[PDB]
Amino acid sequence: FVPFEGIKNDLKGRLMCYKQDWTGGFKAGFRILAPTTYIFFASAIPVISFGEQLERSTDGVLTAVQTLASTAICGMIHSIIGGQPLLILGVAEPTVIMYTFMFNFAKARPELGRDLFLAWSGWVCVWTALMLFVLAICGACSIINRFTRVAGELFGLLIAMLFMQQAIKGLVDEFRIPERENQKLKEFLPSWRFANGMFALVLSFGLLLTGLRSRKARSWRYGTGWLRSLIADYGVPLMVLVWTGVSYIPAGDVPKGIPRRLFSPNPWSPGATVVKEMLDVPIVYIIGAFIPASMIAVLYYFDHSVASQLAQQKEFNLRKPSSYHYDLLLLGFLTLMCGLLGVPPSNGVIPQSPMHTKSLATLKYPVEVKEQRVSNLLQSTMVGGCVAAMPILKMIPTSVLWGYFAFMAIESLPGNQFWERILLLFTAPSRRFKVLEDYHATFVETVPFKTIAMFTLFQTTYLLICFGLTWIPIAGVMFPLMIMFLIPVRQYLLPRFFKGAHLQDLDAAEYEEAPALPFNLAAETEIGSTTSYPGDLEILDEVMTRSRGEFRHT
Amino acid sequence: FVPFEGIKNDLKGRLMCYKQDWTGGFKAGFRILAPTTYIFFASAIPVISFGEQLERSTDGVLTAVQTLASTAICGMIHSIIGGQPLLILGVAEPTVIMYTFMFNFAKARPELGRDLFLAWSGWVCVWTALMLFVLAICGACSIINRFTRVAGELFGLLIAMLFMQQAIKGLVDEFRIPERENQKLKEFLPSWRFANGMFALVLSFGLLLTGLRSRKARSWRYGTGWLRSLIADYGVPLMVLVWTGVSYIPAGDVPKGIPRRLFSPNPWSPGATVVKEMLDVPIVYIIGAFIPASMIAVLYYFDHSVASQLAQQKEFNLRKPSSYHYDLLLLGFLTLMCGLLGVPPSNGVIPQSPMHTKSLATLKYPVEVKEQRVSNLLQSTMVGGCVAAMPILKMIPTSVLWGYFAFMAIESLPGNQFWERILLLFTAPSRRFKVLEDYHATFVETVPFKTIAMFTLFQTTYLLICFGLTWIPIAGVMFPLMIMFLIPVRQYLLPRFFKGAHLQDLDAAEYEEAPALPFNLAAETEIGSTTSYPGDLEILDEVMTRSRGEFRHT
Repeated sequence: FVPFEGIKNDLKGRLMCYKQDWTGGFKAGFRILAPTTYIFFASAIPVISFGEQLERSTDGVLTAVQTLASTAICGMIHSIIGGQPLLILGVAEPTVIMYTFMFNFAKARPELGRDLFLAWSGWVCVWTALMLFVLAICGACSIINRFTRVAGELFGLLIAMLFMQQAIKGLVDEFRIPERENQKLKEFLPSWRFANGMFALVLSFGLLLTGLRSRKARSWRYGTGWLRSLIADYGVPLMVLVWTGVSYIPAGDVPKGIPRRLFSPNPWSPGATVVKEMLDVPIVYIIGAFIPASMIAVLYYFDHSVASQLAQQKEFNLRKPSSYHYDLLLLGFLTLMCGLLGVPPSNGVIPQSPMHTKSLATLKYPVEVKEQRVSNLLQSTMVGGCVAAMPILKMIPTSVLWGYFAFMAIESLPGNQFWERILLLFTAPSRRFKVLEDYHATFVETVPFKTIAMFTLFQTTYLLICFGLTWIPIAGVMFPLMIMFLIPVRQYLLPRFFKGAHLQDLDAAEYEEAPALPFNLAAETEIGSTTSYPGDLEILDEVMTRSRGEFRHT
Repeated sequence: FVPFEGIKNDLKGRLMCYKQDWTGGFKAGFRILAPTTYIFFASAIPVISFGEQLERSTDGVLTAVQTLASTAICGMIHSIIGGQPLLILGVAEPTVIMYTFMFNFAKARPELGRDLFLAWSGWVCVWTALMLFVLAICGACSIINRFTRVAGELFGLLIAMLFMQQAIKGLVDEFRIPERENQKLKEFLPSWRFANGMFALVLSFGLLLTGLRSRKARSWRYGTGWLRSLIADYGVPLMVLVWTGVSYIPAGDVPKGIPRRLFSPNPWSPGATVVKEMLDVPIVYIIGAFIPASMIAVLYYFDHSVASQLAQQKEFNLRKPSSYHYDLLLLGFLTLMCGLLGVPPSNGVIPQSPMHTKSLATLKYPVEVKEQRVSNLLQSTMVGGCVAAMPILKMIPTSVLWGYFAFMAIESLPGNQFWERILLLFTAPSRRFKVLEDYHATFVETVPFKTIAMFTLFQTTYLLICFGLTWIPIAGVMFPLMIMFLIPVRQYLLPRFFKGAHLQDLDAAEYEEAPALPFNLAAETEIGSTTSYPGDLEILDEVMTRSRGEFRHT
């Protein structure tokens, strides 16, 4: 923990491969565009959704323009002078939540008001930048190995709950009159409002289901290989386009605002730095900005490091070193810059960074990764240029973005062991052999069910407490502290209540999986020892055709 | 083919087990109610849907009241005096189509008009009854073994296409003003009409998807066994109830007719036999009724026999004889009675009869079937009593019935080999090993792909020709002739173009299935000999988690 040692080591390591980082990207030629486009589409749409969320939550002060600008600028700067170019930067949901809390606080205090919200946010960002500078200089990133699975999975599930909550919020509001819209317009009559709500439901559910189906296109037996890969890679943008086109079908027989589209304004229109107002903020609020700044700093310290770790998995066989400390220092600088510019800060995002690394990976028949700084720069520049295309983006209905919120919420589940343990907890005792009949985690076999249930119950109680805390108007800005507390809890308290190898299996740094077992071997296990024989109708369901009731002979 | 021999033999066989048929049903006690309720729900809902279809297609002359009455009366009479009580009778889609054609013909001729449509239908039914009497007496049912798989599967797919067409028709019409409704009502304004259409889409798709998911409840690892069985058995009615309740949520904030509900009237209201009008029909049209009567007779001769055969599969180990000839004679009598009463005739339906037989089956650990006349009588009586509950049924939105049409259309596919062969035809050559990786038909392995493709192409051309014929205003009443022609075609022409065992495998009276093969054994086959290796992204998709991009270790 010697000051500046980590930064110096990271700079020394990354300075011997800079020219190579650029030349290798240039040597790839036009073939570097496919990963670039894939990651650009993976990054832009969630940023636009977060921008719309902020527009609804900040009374129009912050919109998709600011989120896109922050993402683009931070990504380009990180690509040019950052340590780990594989890391993808963008505006994340926790930042949106914290800024919503800050806006709610500012609006209720006349001394600040809506006019000084951005200035107070800039002071908050200054404090956060100082905190990140201190953390990077003191080598606090040397203990990221303690960011274990429990905290990461709990945070992921919490963000999934927030995503689904926002989706429900938006769909409900689609049935209502917007707060800052002319109430006398024809589109806001009860009949047209009801029609807009139902159309929003249709579009959102179509987007969600079609994207979920498209995610597994490469396993299909239909079409060409290139078409299957294209669908599996770009189903989200493709489905967004398809459902926008669907939304435009009745355009001629309905008012202008049916269905509702993005509220974010076009910056090109004449109607449309905050350091000048930062001076007008009272000193008391400048000092008090330390409070949310610490929470934002904790959030960034966790998320940046976790995303970089995931992007730098040993299975990728990366030949270049890591830059955790210098990356955190640069994140502090970027947060300061974004706070001064009046845009929300950006940080490492998941699963965008590992997806980028995967897109840059090939198998030599054994993983080889094309690591360079060109793809990140190009995708950030495209995200920035999307601002110039705001008129085109404004054609997207908001219901599609709410459906995308639900899509991310559901897509956070698959690889999450906490979710799987919850499902096992709510699984019937007599049907756990079904769990053993497919791919399953190793702790299912190597740990008793009672210990798993107890661990899952503790984790679920913690998660629900944090989610409820998020609902408190002011104290809800403190949930990063609860997330951080899981480190010392796991390190000290859990070993008292849990026996070693059990914690190691339930809190393993590696995702361990086991193959499906035969029915005979699934009953000798303790967990599957209570198997129950199938009923007559259950048996007949499988041996008879549903179309005509024909007996199947095998 | 000696006249009356089949009828006498069937009566002799069924007269030695009549008292037993009744006593065994009584001895079952209250445990006979579960199959009765299951089959009653399987029968009533499609009948109501067909009634609504007729109401829209017959300008309100025929409704769900008539269909329910016909189903109930025919079922009770068949149960009491029929030969095979396992056979379930009801109004089917082909009858609806033929009656729609007849109504369209009658409306355009002033000599008949809408006032004599039911009388002309009664004369048609008289002709059909005479035709069925002749067929039963001449022993035409002795050649039902020639009703091979090709014709049955083609007919099933044709009915599925008609179901989906009706579903699309109803959903489109939900956006429009009904022909016979007051156009000045508030619910028929463009805004409320658009809202009704979107609400209909939501309800229909929800019903369809939820029912499809519920059909496989018994394989779940959640809930109790009884709850899983209840869902798997009654998902359709349960989902209908759930989505009706959903439809009633905004009742207080929308006009009366939002969403639209069943148009069929309540017979209890004061506003509400046709032999008197049968005399007023011109002799020329009485003679000309012979034309549609022959087609209806062909349809019934096919469907009754096929349904009875499916309900009397040898795997059920039924200990009582068959009554094909007497059943056809009784069907003729029932058709005459229904024509006189002014209701559409009922006939054997699929898969209701095999589902009933399955519901009456238990395994003795080996199938034993409780064959009796009580379940059919009770379910028919309940279908009849549903008429008295018309006010309750009128609460069902029509969008739910259109969704049910789509549900039946999709549920006709699973066990259909013609559909599977179509899918294989449109399958990519390099991805047939995927077909071989799961349960598959035996002809996939035992027949070359070229022969399968040629057979499927011929069958598809025939099916499309019949479907297009259904669209011709008058000549479309002739599609049963095309269905019948498949018997001599299969018997004489196909052997010229196909080599024996190939036809036997592709047109087998038994549903032969083969288990999944290992990848190594899936490539040595001719069909799977063009396997292509997976790509890098395809490989990485399976070994990396979607939530966080974590490498899976197995």
